[PDB]
Amino acid sequence: SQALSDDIGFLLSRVGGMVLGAVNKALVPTGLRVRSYSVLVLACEQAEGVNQRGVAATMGLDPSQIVGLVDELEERGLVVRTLRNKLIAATEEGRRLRDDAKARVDAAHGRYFEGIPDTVVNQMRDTLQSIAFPTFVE
Amino acid sequence: SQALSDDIGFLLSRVGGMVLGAVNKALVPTGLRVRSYSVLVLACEQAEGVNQRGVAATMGLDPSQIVGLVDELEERGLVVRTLDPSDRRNKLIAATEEGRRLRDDAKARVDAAHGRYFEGIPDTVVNQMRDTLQSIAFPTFVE
Ligand SMILES: CC(C)(COP(=O)(O)OP(=O)(O)OC[C@H]1O[C@@H](n2cnc3c(N)ncnc32)[C@H](O)[C@@H]1OP(=O)(O)O)[C@@H](O)C(=O)NCCC(=O)NCCSC(=O)/C=C/c1ccc(O)cc1
Ligand SMILES: CC(C)(COP(=O)(O)OP(=O)(O)OC[C@H]1O[C@@H](n2cnc3c(N)ncnc32)[C@H](O)[C@@H]1OP(=O)(O)O)[C@@H](O)C(=O)NCCC(=O)NCCSC(=O)/C=C/c1ccc(O)cc1
Ligand SMILES: [Cl-]
Ligand SMILES: [Cl-]
Ligand SMILES: [Cl-]
Ligand SMILES: [Mg+2]
Ligand SMILES: [Mg+2]
Repeated sequence: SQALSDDIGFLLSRVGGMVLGAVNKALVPTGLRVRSYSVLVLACEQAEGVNQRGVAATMGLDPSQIVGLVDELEERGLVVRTLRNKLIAATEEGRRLRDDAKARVDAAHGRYFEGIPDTVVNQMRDTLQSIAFPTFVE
Repeated sequence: SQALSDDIGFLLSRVGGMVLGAVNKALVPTGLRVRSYSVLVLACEQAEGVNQRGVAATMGLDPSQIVGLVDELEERGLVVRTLDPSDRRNKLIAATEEGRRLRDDAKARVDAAHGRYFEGIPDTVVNQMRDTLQSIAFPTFVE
Protein backbone atom coordinates (compact mmCIF):
# COMPACT_ATOMS: atom_id res chain seq x y z
CA SER A 1 0.00 0.00 0.00
CA GLN A 2 1.13 3.47 -0.93
CA ALA A 3 -1.60 5.18 1.23
CA LEU A 4 -0.38 7.86 3.64
CA SER A 5 -2.12 6.26 6.58
CA ASP A 6 -0.12 3.02 5.91
CA ASP A 7 3.19 4.84 5.67
CA ILE A 8 5.50 4.01 8.56
CA GLY A 9 7.21 7.41 8.48
CA PHE A 10 3.91 9.23 8.64
CA LEU A 11 2.76 6.99 11.44
CA LEU A 12 5.90 7.43 13.50
CA SER A 13 5.80 11.20 13.13
CA ARG A 14 2.11 11.25 13.96
CA VAL A 15 2.36 9.03 17.05
CA GLY A 16 5.57 10.88 18.13
CA GLY A 17 3.65 14.14 18.03
CA MET A 18 0.64 12.63 19.87
CA VAL A 19 2.99 11.43 22.62
CA LEU A 20 4.79 14.79 22.71
CA GLY A 21 1.50 16.66 23.11
CA ALA A 22 0.22 14.26 25.78
CA VAL A 23 3.45 14.39 27.74
CA ASN A 24 3.52 18.21 27.58
CA LYS A 25 -0.06 18.22 28.87
CA ALA A 26 0.83 15.82 31.69
CA LEU A 27 3.87 17.86 32.59
CA VAL A 28 1.98 21.11 33.08
CA PRO A 29 1.89 20.88 36.98
CA THR A 30 5.69 20.43 36.95
CA GLY A 31 6.42 23.49 34.86
CA LEU A 32 8.52 21.36 32.46
CA ARG A 33 7.96 20.64 28.74
CA VAL A 34 9.38 17.67 26.93
CA ARG A 35 12.84 19.10 26.12
CA SER A 36 13.50 20.50 29.57
CA TYR A 37 12.18 17.29 31.12
CA SER A 38 14.56 15.33 28.92
CA VAL A 39 17.65 17.35 29.94
CA LEU A 40 16.63 16.95 33.63
CA VAL A 41 16.21 13.13 33.23
CA LEU A 42 19.57 12.84 31.58
CA ALA A 43 21.23 14.85 34.35
CA CYS A 44 19.59 12.75 37.00
CA GLU A 45 20.95 9.51 35.55
CA GLN A 46 24.40 10.24 37.04
CA ALA A 47 25.70 11.53 40.39
CA GLU A 48 28.07 14.11 38.95
CA GLY A 49 27.03 16.26 36.09
CA VAL A 50 26.50 14.89 32.59
CA ASN A 51 28.31 16.10 29.52
CA GLN A 52 26.29 18.78 27.71
CA ARG A 53 27.63 17.56 24.34
CA GLY A 54 26.31 14.15 25.11
CA VAL A 55 22.92 15.47 26.16
CA ALA A 56 22.60 17.28 22.81
CA ALA A 57 23.57 14.15 20.88
CA THR A 58 21.13 11.97 22.79
CA MET A 59 18.29 14.41 22.15
CA GLY A 60 19.22 14.97 18.48
CA LEU A 61 19.78 18.71 19.06
CA ASP A 62 22.66 21.11 18.59
CA PRO A 63 24.47 22.10 21.76
CA SER A 64 23.26 25.65 21.26
CA GLN A 65 19.73 24.47 21.85
CA ILE A 66 20.64 22.68 25.05
CA VAL A 67 22.09 25.96 26.48
CA GLY A 68 18.67 27.58 26.81
CA LEU A 69 17.15 24.44 28.34
CA VAL A 70 19.93 24.41 30.96
CA ASP A 71 19.20 28.13 31.68
CA GLU A 72 15.49 27.23 32.08
CA LEU A 73 16.30 24.46 34.58
CA GLU A 74 18.78 26.65 36.48
CA GLU A 75 16.02 29.35 36.83
CA ARG A 76 14.37 26.86 39.16
CA GLY A 77 17.43 25.47 40.87
CA LEU A 78 16.92 22.03 39.20
CA VAL A 79 20.41 21.77 37.74
CA VAL A 80 23.67 23.56 38.10
CA ARG A 81 25.88 24.13 35.08
CA THR A 82 29.52 23.47 35.80
CA LEU A 83 32.75 23.19 33.84
CA ARG A 84 35.72 24.16 27.44
CA ASN A 85 33.78 21.07 28.50
CA LYS A 86 30.36 21.83 30.09
CA LEU A 87 28.49 19.50 32.49
CA ILE A 88 24.98 19.58 33.81
CA ALA A 89 24.59 18.41 37.36
CA ALA A 90 21.24 17.72 38.90
CA THR A 91 20.31 19.15 42.30
CA GLU A 92 18.36 17.40 45.08
CA GLU A 93 15.34 19.44 44.06
CA GLY A 94 15.94 18.47 40.46
CA ARG A 95 15.93 14.81 41.41
CA ARG A 96 12.72 15.16 43.42
CA LEU A 97 10.91 16.95 40.52
CA ARG A 98 12.24 14.35 38.05
CA ASP A 99 10.49 11.62 40.00
CA ASP A 100 7.19 13.46 40.12
CA ALA A 101 7.36 14.31 36.42
CA LYS A 102 8.25 10.75 35.41
CA ALA A 103 5.15 9.33 37.09
CA ARG A 104 3.04 11.77 34.96
CA VAL A 105 5.01 10.91 31.88
CA ASP A 106 4.58 7.17 32.44
CA ALA A 107 0.83 7.62 32.82
CA ALA A 108 0.62 9.67 29.63
CA HIS A 109 2.32 6.60 28.05
CA GLY A 110 0.08 4.16 29.81
CA ARG A 111 -2.86 5.81 28.14
CA TYR A 112 -1.56 5.34 24.61
CA PHE A 113 -0.14 1.87 25.01
CA GLU A 114 -2.89 0.27 27.01
CA GLY A 115 -3.73 -3.09 25.50
CA ILE A 116 -0.32 -3.26 23.82
CA PRO A 117 1.77 -6.01 25.45
CA ASP A 118 5.29 -5.51 26.74
CA THR A 119 6.67 -7.85 24.08
CA VAL A 120 5.50 -5.38 21.44
CA VAL A 121 6.78 -2.36 23.34
CA ASN A 122 10.17 -4.08 23.79
CA GLN A 123 10.55 -4.74 20.07
CA MET A 124 9.52 -1.18 19.26
CA ARG A 125 12.06 0.10 21.76
CA ASP A 126 14.87 -1.86 20.16
CA THR A 127 13.88 -0.81 16.66
CA LEU A 128 13.63 2.87 17.52
CA GLN A 129 16.98 2.75 19.34
CA SER A 130 18.57 1.21 16.24
CA ILE A 131 17.32 4.21 14.21
CA ALA A 132 18.15 6.99 16.62
CA PHE A 133 21.46 5.50 17.80
CA PRO A 134 23.02 3.47 14.94
CA THR A 135 26.47 1.76 15.22
CA PHE A 136 27.77 3.80 12.32
CA VAL A 137 26.44 6.24 9.75
CA GLU A 138 25.40 4.53 6.56
CA SER B 1 14.73 1.45 33.22
CA GLN B 2 15.13 5.01 34.36
CA ALA B 3 17.23 5.89 31.31
CA LEU B 4 15.70 8.43 28.90
CA SER B 5 16.97 6.39 25.95
CA ASP B 6 14.79 3.46 27.15
CA ASP B 7 11.62 5.59 27.39
CA ILE B 8 9.38 4.47 24.49
CA GLY B 9 7.64 7.88 24.42
CA PHE B 10 10.96 9.64 24.10
CA LEU B 11 12.04 7.29 21.37
CA LEU B 12 8.79 7.80 19.40
CA SER B 13 9.15 11.58 19.59
CA ARG B 14 12.89 11.32 18.85
CA VAL B 15 12.52 9.21 15.73
CA GLY B 16 9.30 10.97 14.70
CA GLY B 17 11.20 14.22 14.82
CA MET B 18 14.03 12.80 12.73
CA VAL B 19 11.50 11.84 10.12
CA LEU B 20 9.78 15.26 10.19
CA GLY B 21 13.02 17.17 9.73
CA ALA B 22 14.19 14.84 6.95
CA VAL B 23 10.89 15.20 5.13
CA ASN B 24 10.92 19.03 5.34
CA LYS B 25 14.49 19.01 3.96
CA ALA B 26 13.65 16.53 1.16
CA LEU B 27 10.66 18.64 0.22
CA VAL B 28 12.62 21.96 -0.21
CA PRO B 29 12.67 21.71 -4.08
CA THR B 30 8.89 21.24 -4.14
CA GLY B 31 8.14 24.23 -1.99
CA LEU B 32 5.97 22.03 0.26
CA ARG B 33 6.42 21.23 3.96
CA VAL B 34 5.20 18.26 5.94
CA ARG B 35 1.59 19.51 6.40
CA SER B 36 0.98 20.90 2.90
CA TYR B 37 2.52 17.76 1.47
CA SER B 38 0.24 15.59 3.56
CA VAL B 39 -2.86 17.45 2.34
CA LEU B 40 -1.74 17.17 -1.28
CA VAL B 41 -1.06 13.42 -0.90
CA LEU B 42 -4.44 12.84 0.71
CA ALA B 43 -6.23 14.74 -2.06
CA CYS B 44 -4.40 12.79 -4.76
CA GLU B 45 -5.45 9.46 -3.24
CA GLN B 46 -9.07 10.13 -4.31
CA ALA B 47 -10.29 10.51 -7.85
CA GLU B 48 -12.74 13.24 -7.09
CA GLY B 49 -11.10 14.77 -4.04
CA VAL B 50 -11.06 14.43 -0.28
CA ASN B 51 -13.19 15.98 2.43
CA GLN B 52 -11.59 18.53 4.82
CA ARG B 53 -12.80 16.54 7.81
CA GLY B 54 -11.18 13.37 6.47
CA VAL B 55 -7.91 15.16 5.96
CA ALA B 56 -8.04 16.61 9.46
CA ALA B 57 -8.79 13.23 11.06
CA THR B 58 -5.93 11.56 9.19
CA MET B 59 -3.50 14.29 10.27
CA GLY B 60 -4.83 14.42 13.87
CA LEU B 61 -5.71 18.13 13.45
CA ASP B 62 -8.81 20.21 13.85
CA PRO B 63 -10.44 20.97 10.54
CA SER B 64 -9.84 24.72 11.12
CA GLN B 65 -6.11 24.00 10.86
CA ILE B 66 -6.49 22.51 7.41
CA VAL B 67 -8.12 25.55 5.75
CA GLY B 68 -4.85 27.48 5.37
CA LEU B 69 -2.99 24.49 4.00
CA VAL B 70 -5.66 24.12 1.33
CA ASP B 71 -5.41 27.88 0.68
CA GLU B 72 -1.66 27.50 0.14
CA LEU B 73 -2.08 24.61 -2.24
CA GLU B 74 -4.92 26.33 -4.06
CA GLU B 75 -2.90 29.52 -4.60
CA ARG B 76 -0.25 27.37 -6.30
CA GLY B 77 -2.81 25.69 -8.52
CA LEU B 78 -2.19 22.29 -6.96
CA VAL B 79 -5.71 21.68 -5.58
CA VAL B 80 -9.12 23.16 -6.21
CA ARG B 81 -12.05 23.44 -3.84
CA THR B 82 -14.86 21.69 -5.66
CA LEU B 83 -18.21 20.06 -4.92
CA ASP B 84 -18.65 16.32 -4.89
CA PRO B 85 -20.48 15.49 -8.13
CA SER B 86 -22.31 12.79 -6.08
CA ASP B 87 -23.44 15.19 -3.34
CA ARG B 88 -23.09 18.91 -3.91
CA ARG B 89 -23.27 19.55 -0.17
CA ASN B 90 -20.01 17.57 0.20
CA LYS B 91 -17.14 19.95 -0.39
CA LEU B 92 -14.00 18.27 -1.73
CA ILE B 93 -10.36 19.23 -2.01
CA ALA B 94 -9.39 17.96 -5.47
CA ALA B 95 -5.95 17.68 -6.91
CA THR B 96 -5.21 19.28 -10.23
CA GLU B 97 -3.06 17.81 -12.99
CA GLU B 98 -0.19 19.98 -11.72
CA GLY B 99 -0.87 18.88 -8.15
CA ARG B 100 -0.67 15.22 -9.18
CA ARG B 101 2.60 15.81 -11.01
CA LEU B 102 4.11 17.58 -7.96
CA ARG B 103 2.77 14.93 -5.66
CA ASP B 104 4.59 12.26 -7.69
CA ASP B 105 7.86 14.26 -7.50
CA ALA B 106 7.42 14.97 -3.83
CA LYS B 107 6.54 11.43 -2.82
CA ALA B 108 9.62 10.11 -4.67
CA ARG B 109 11.76 12.52 -2.54
CA VAL B 110 10.02 11.65 0.67
CA ASP B 111 10.17 7.88 -0.03
CA ALA B 112 13.94 8.11 -0.56
CA ALA B 113 14.38 10.27 2.49
CA HIS B 114 12.49 7.64 4.59
CA GLY B 115 14.81 4.90 3.33
CA ARG B 116 17.77 6.03 5.38
CA TYR B 117 15.78 5.11 8.46
CA PHE B 118 13.59 2.17 7.46
CA GLU B 119 15.11 0.28 4.55
CA GLY B 120 17.32 -1.85 6.79
CA ILE B 121 14.60 -2.97 9.17
CA PRO B 122 13.26 -6.52 8.73
CA ASP B 123 9.85 -6.53 7.00
CA THR B 124 8.24 -8.44 9.83
CA VAL B 125 9.42 -5.81 12.32
CA VAL B 126 8.19 -2.92 10.16
CA ASN B 127 4.87 -4.61 9.69
CA GLN B 128 4.40 -4.97 13.43
CA MET B 129 5.42 -1.37 14.07
CA ARG B 130 3.01 -0.15 11.34
CA ASP B 131 0.05 -2.00 12.72
CA THR B 132 0.84 -1.01 16.32
CA LEU B 133 1.21 2.70 15.40
CA GLN B 134 -2.07 2.51 13.45
CA SER B 135 -3.87 1.11 16.48
CA ILE B 136 -2.66 4.11 18.49
CA ALA B 137 -3.25 6.87 15.91
CA PHE B 138 -6.49 5.39 14.48
CA PRO B 139 -8.25 3.23 17.14
CA THR B 140 -10.79 0.73 15.84
CA PHE B 141 -14.19 -0.10 17.21
CA VAL B 142 -16.53 -3.10 17.65
CA GLU B 143 -17.49 -5.01 14.49
C1 LIG C 1 0.39 19.16 16.42
C2 LIG C 1 1.51 18.78 17.42
C3 LIG C 1 1.99 17.31 17.22
C4 LIG C 1 0.94 18.88 18.87
O1 LIG C 1 0.72 20.31 19.01
P1 LIG C 1 -0.19 20.86 20.21
O2 LIG C 1 -1.48 20.10 20.17
O3 LIG C 1 -0.21 22.39 20.02
O4 LIG C 1 0.50 20.39 21.53
P2 LIG C 1 1.48 21.03 22.56
O5 LIG C 1 2.64 20.10 22.89
O6 LIG C 1 1.66 22.46 22.05
O7 LIG C 1 0.61 21.10 23.92
C5 LIG C 1 0.07 19.92 24.50
C6 LIG C 1 -1.29 19.98 25.15
O8 LIG C 1 -1.10 20.67 26.62
C7 LIG C 1 -1.71 21.84 26.57
N1 LIG C 1 -0.89 22.80 27.24
C8 LIG C 1 0.33 23.17 26.87
N2 LIG C 1 0.79 24.08 27.74
C9 LIG C 1 -0.17 24.27 28.71
C10 LIG C 1 -0.26 25.10 29.89
N3 LIG C 1 0.83 25.95 30.24
N4 LIG C 1 -1.39 25.04 30.64
C11 LIG C 1 -2.39 24.25 30.32
N5 LIG C 1 -2.35 23.46 29.22
C12 LIG C 1 -1.26 23.45 28.41
C13 LIG C 1 -1.93 22.17 25.05
O9 LIG C 1 -2.95 23.04 24.81
C14 LIG C 1 -2.19 20.75 24.50
O10 LIG C 1 -3.56 20.38 24.91
P3 LIG C 1 -4.57 19.71 23.89
O11 LIG C 1 -4.92 20.68 22.80
O12 LIG C 1 -5.81 19.32 24.64
O13 LIG C 1 -3.92 18.50 23.30
C15 LIG C 1 2.73 19.69 17.32
O14 LIG C 1 3.81 19.20 18.16
C16 LIG C 1 3.27 19.77 15.89
O15 LIG C 1 2.71 20.45 15.02
N6 LIG C 1 4.42 19.09 15.53
C17 LIG C 1 5.09 19.20 14.22
C18 LIG C 1 4.68 18.13 13.17
C19 LIG C 1 3.27 18.30 12.71
O16 LIG C 1 2.98 19.27 12.00
N7 LIG C 1 2.28 17.35 13.24
C20 LIG C 1 0.93 17.48 12.80
C21 LIG C 1 0.38 16.12 12.21
S1 LIG C 1 0.85 15.98 10.45
C22 LIG C 1 2.19 14.88 10.62
O17 LIG C 1 2.56 14.53 11.68
C23 LIG C 1 2.70 14.50 9.24
C24 LIG C 1 4.01 13.85 9.30
C25 LIG C 1 4.55 13.24 8.08
C26 LIG C 1 5.67 12.47 8.28
C27 LIG C 1 6.21 11.84 7.15
C28 LIG C 1 5.65 12.00 5.93
O18 LIG C 1 6.22 11.32 4.82
C29 LIG C 1 4.51 12.79 5.72
C30 LIG C 1 3.99 13.42 6.81
C1 LIG D 1 10.83 19.96 12.41
C2 LIG D 1 10.46 20.02 13.90
C3 LIG D 1 9.71 18.73 14.24
C4 LIG D 1 9.45 21.18 14.09
O1 LIG D 1 10.14 22.41 13.75
P1 LIG D 1 9.56 23.52 12.77
O2 LIG D 1 8.55 22.97 11.84
O3 LIG D 1 10.74 24.28 12.25
O4 LIG D 1 8.72 24.54 13.67
P2 LIG D 1 8.58 24.86 15.20
O5 LIG D 1 9.94 25.05 15.83
O6 LIG D 1 7.55 26.01 15.28
O7 LIG D 1 7.90 23.53 15.84
C5 LIG D 1 6.63 23.12 15.41
C6 LIG D 1 5.98 22.29 16.48
O8 LIG D 1 6.94 21.01 16.32
C7 LIG D 1 6.84 20.50 17.55
N1 LIG D 1 7.90 19.55 17.77
C8 LIG D 1 9.12 19.70 18.35
N2 LIG D 1 9.77 18.50 18.39
C9 LIG D 1 8.90 17.56 17.84
C10 LIG D 1 8.96 16.15 17.58
N3 LIG D 1 10.15 15.47 17.96
N4 LIG D 1 7.87 15.55 17.04
C11 LIG D 1 6.78 16.20 16.72
N5 LIG D 1 6.67 17.56 16.90
C12 LIG D 1 7.73 18.21 17.45
C13 LIG D 1 7.02 21.72 18.52
O9 LIG D 1 6.63 21.49 19.85
C14 LIG D 1 6.09 22.77 17.80
O10 LIG D 1 4.73 22.57 18.33
P3 LIG D 1 3.76 23.86 18.58
O11 LIG D 1 4.53 24.74 19.53
O12 LIG D 1 2.50 23.25 19.18
O13 LIG D 1 3.55 24.46 17.23
C15 LIG D 1 11.69 20.25 14.79
O14 LIG D 1 11.26 20.26 16.14
C16 LIG D 1 12.69 19.17 14.67
O15 LIG D 1 13.45 19.08 13.75
N6 LIG D 1 12.80 18.22 15.67
C17 LIG D 1 13.85 17.22 15.58
C18 LIG D 1 14.67 17.29 16.93
C19 LIG D 1 13.83 16.79 18.08
O16 LIG D 1 12.62 16.96 18.26
N7 LIG D 1 14.59 16.04 19.09
C20 LIG D 1 13.99 15.43 20.28
C21 LIG D 1 14.03 16.49 21.39
S1 LIG D 1 13.70 15.63 22.97
C22 LIG D 1 11.96 15.29 22.87
O17 LIG D 1 11.26 15.64 21.94
C23 LIG D 1 11.50 14.51 24.04
C24 LIG D 1 10.09 14.07 23.98
C25 LIG D 1 9.70 13.13 25.02
C26 LIG D 1 8.49 12.52 24.75
C27 LIG D 1 7.97 11.62 25.60
C28 LIG D 1 8.70 11.30 26.74
O18 LIG D 1 8.13 10.28 27.53
C29 LIG D 1 9.94 11.89 27.01
C30 LIG D 1 10.47 12.82 26.15
CL1 LIG E 1 10.54 22.78 20.32
CL1 LIG F 1 15.04 23.55 22.28
CL1 LIG G 1 -10.72 23.51 3.16
MG1 LIG H 1 1.12 23.71 20.62
MG1 LIG I 1 13.35 31.89 30.56
